[PDB]
Amino acid sequence: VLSPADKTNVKAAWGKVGAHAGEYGAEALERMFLSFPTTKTYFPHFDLSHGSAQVKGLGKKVADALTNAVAHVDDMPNALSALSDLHAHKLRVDPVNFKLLSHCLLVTLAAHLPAEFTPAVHASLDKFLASVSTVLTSKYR
Amino acid sequence: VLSPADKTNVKAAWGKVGAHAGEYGAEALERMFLSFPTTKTYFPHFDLSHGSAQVKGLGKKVADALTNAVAHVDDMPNALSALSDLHAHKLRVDPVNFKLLSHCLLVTLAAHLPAEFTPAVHASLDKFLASVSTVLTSKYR
Amino acid sequence: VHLTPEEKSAVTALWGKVNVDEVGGEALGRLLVVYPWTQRFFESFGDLSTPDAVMGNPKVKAHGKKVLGAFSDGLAHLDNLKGTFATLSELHCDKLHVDPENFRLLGNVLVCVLAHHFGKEFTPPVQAAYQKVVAGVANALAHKYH
Amino acid sequence: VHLTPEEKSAVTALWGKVNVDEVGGEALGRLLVVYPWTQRFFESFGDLSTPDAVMGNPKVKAHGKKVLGAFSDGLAHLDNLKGTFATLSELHCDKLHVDPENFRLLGNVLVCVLAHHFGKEFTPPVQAAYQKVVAGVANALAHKYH
Ligand code: HEM
Ligand code: HEM
Ligand code: HEM
Ligand code: HEM
Repeated sequence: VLSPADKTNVKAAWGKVGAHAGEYGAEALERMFLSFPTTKTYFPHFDLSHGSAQVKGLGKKVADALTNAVAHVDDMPNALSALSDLHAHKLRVDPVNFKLLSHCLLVTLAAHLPAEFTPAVHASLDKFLASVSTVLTSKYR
Repeated sequence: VLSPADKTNVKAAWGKVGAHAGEYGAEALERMFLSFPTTKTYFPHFDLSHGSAQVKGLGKKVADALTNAVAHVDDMPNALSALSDLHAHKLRVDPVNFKLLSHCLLVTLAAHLPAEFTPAVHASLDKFLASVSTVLTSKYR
Repeated sequence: VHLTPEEKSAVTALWGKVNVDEVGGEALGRLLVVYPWTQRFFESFGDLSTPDAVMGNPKVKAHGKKVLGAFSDGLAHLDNLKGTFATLSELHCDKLHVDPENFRLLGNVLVCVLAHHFGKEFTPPVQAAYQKVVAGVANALAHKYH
Repeated sequence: VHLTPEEKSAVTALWGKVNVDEVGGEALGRLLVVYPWTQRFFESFGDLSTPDAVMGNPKVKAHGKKVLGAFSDGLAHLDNLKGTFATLSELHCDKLHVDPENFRLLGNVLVCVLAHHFGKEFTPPVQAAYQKVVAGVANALAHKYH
C-alpha cells in the first residue's frame, strides 16, 4: 500500500529524472545483465553489449511502463494488465527476477539523484517498484 | 489473481477440511516451528511443544482468518486489513515467513486430503495462500 | 546440512516406501503446474497445456524419474551433498541458468507429494527432517552460483 | 565466490575512498527505514520512529561502523569468506535467528549507498563486482543455516 507521502516522493523522484528516464531504463537493464547473469537468458535474440540499440529500445519501453504506473498509481493493476499478461503467460519470467531489476532501477536512480535519493525517498521508491512487481507477477496460471 | 476455477477449488478443499480447520491450523504451525526454527522467535511467550494450548488457540484463529478470506475472496485486502496491520506494524513479521507458513499449510492439507489435493487444487491453494500472504505483507511502513 | 540420527531414521524409513518410478514424475509435474514459469525450461516436452496433460505427459514422468534418482543419491550421501551434486550444479547453474529459488520450490513440491502419499505418517518431525534434506540438495545444486 | 582480477580491482579501488565511519551507519539506517521489520532486532536502540530519527540515532551509526568493519574484513579475504564470517554466522544464525534473506537485503542496501555516494563512478561493471562481494558475504554469514 503506497501512502500519500510515498506517492509524493515517487512523483518527485521521477520528475527529477525527467527526460533521462529512457536512458536510465537502459542503464538499469545493463546493470541487471552484468550483476545477475541468469537474467540474460530471456534475451537470446538481443545483443546485450554496451551501446546496444536493442537494450536502449527496451529501456525506453521499461521507462514508459514505469511512468504509466506513476501517472496512474491508484489503478496500477489495470494500467499494467497487458504487461502482466506478457511477462507471465508469454515470457514466463521467473518472479525472482522482478526483485533483481527493481534493485538495479534503485541503483540507477541512486547513481543519478544525489539530492533526491534520501532514505525516505529510497523507501518510497522501493515500495513503488515492489508494487509494480506485484502486478507484473499477478497473472501466472 | 484468483480465477473462477481457483475460487471453486479453494472452496471445495476448505469444505472438505470442514470442522477440522482449527486442528489443521495448529498442525501447520507446529510443522513450521519444527521445519523452520527461525520462526519460533516470534513466540517467546508460547510453549511450542506438542499439545500446547497456546498453539491450539492460535491455530484456531489462523484457520478463522483463512476462512474469512475464503468467504470474502474478492475483498481480501479489506477482510484482512486489521490482520495485515498487526503482522506488519506490531509483530514486525519478516515477509519471508509467510511463504514458510503457507508451505506448511499446504503440507497439512495434503496430509489430510488424499482425494482433494490434486495438482490443480494444489495450484489453486498455493495461489490463494500467496494472495493472503500478499495482503498480510502490504502494510509495512 | 546436519541430520541427527533420529532425522536420518525418519528420512530413510519413509524413503524405502517411495515408488521411485512415480514420485519424481509427480513432483516435476506439480512443479510445472503450480509454478508455470518453470515450463520455460521444458519446451521440448510437448503438451503442457493443462494439469492433466502435464501429469500424463510421458516425458514429464521419465524426466521426473531422473530427478528422483538424484534425490536418492543425496539421501545416500547426506554428509557430502556438495560432491554428490557437483556435475548437476554445473548443468543447472552454468549451462541452464535456472534461478536457484526454483531448486527450493521443487524440494517443497516433493515434500507436498510425500505428505499427500503418506498422510498421517508424514508427521511434523518427519517433515522437518525432509526439509533439512531438500534444503541441503538445493544448496548443493546451487553451489556454482556461490 | 570468484572475483576476477578486474573485479577485485574495481572493488578495492572504490573501497579505498569509502568513509568507513559513515557508510555502515548509512546502510544500516536505510535497512531499518526501507525494510522496517528489521527494527525487530534493534529494540534497544531507542528512537526509530522516523527516517530522520533512525539516521541520526547514534547507536545506529555506531553499530553500522561495526557492520562495515566486517565487510572490510571480507574484502581482505575474498577467497576465505566462510572462515572470516564463521563467528558472525554463529551469532546471526544460531543466536539471533535472523532470516538470511535479510543478509541479502543489507548487501543490496550497501550497494545503493555506494551508488548514491559515487554516482557515475559506480559503473555497471563496478556494481557487478560488488554484487559478487555482497552475495559472498551473505552466503558466508548464512553458513550455519546450511
Ligand atoms: C519493473 C519491471 C519491468 C517492467 C516495467 C517491464 C516492462 C517491459 C516492457 C514495457 C516491455 C516491452 C513490451 C512490448 O514491447 O510490447 C518488456 C519486454 C520484455 N521484458 Fe520486461 N519489464 C519488467 C521486468 C522484467 C524482467 C525482470 C524480465 C526478465 C528478467 C523481463 C523480461 C522481458 C523480456 C524477455 C521482454 C521482451 C523483449 C523483446 O523480445 O523485445 N522484464 N518489459
Ligand atoms: C497465512 C498466514 C497467517 C495468518 C492467516 C495469520 C493469522 C493470525 C491471527 C488470526 C492471529 C491472531 C490475532 C489476534 O489474536 O488478534 C495471529 C497472531 C500472530 N501471528 Fe499470524 N498469521 C499468519 C502468518 C504468520 C507468520 C508467518 C508469523 C511469523 C512467523 C506470524 C506470527 C504471529 C504472531 C507472533 C502472533 C501473535 C500471537 C500472540 O502473541 O498471541 N503469523 N496471526
Ligand atoms: C533439487 C532440484 C533438481 C534436481 C535434483 C534436478 C536433477 C536433474 C537431473 C538428474 C537431470 C538429468 C541430467 C542428465 O541428463 O544427466 C536434470 C536435467 C534437467 N533439469 Fe533438473 N533438477 C532440479 C531442478 C530443476 C529445475 C527447478 C529446473 C527448471 C525449472 C530444471 C531444469 C532441468 C532441465 C531443463 C534439464 C535437462 C538438461 C539437458 O538434458 O540438457 N531442473 N535435472
Ligand atoms: C552482511 C550482513 C551483516 C553483517 C556483515 C553484520 C555484522 C555484524 C557485526 C560485525 C556485529 C557486531 C558483533 C559483535 O559485537 O561482535 C553484528 C551484530 C548484530 N547484528 Fe549484524 N550483520 C549483518 C546483518 C544483520 C541483519 C540483517 C540483522 C537484523 C535484521 C542483524 C542483527 C544484528 C544484531 C541484533 C546484532 C547485535 C548482537 C549482540 O550484540 O548481541 N545483523 N552484526
